[PDB]
Amino acid sequence: PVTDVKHDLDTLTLTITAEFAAPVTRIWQIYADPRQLEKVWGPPSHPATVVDHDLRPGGRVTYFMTGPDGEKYAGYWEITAVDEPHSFSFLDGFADEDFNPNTDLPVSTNVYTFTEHDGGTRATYVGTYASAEALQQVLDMGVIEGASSAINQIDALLTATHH
Repeated sequence: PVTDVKHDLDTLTLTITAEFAAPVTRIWQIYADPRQLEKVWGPPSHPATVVDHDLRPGGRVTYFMTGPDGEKYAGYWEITAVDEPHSFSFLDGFADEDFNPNTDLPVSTNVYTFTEHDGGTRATYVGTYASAEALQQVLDMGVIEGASSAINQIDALLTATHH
């Protein structure tokens, strides 16, 4: 589950921390396998699609998601670094259905880090923004709700027992 959310005003960062009851190698595969990434991003009420996916430096991930209110939006990752299974880094942008930038927002820079924590995994997702205004606008779009949902979906995948 989610264990911390921090908006650092001094660094223009939004950091979400999670703890998962599975090994780092397992969590890595959530992001490395586009069908698993699509799964955790798309619970029944908020469908997602991972369109293109190439988790290697210079690669791209392109996706559709359903926002809190039901609005479809699109986004893309430009992968800048990959260090399996501990970390990957990328630039993220918002886009239209064709994956063309469709807002006045610059990209954010992102580093995901997965480390061993009690035989399980601590995941730290750090997003760095161009300005306070940009970050505020993304917060208002519901970024934290979406990130929390994905984290909870990952939790659900890690156990064979259901509710």
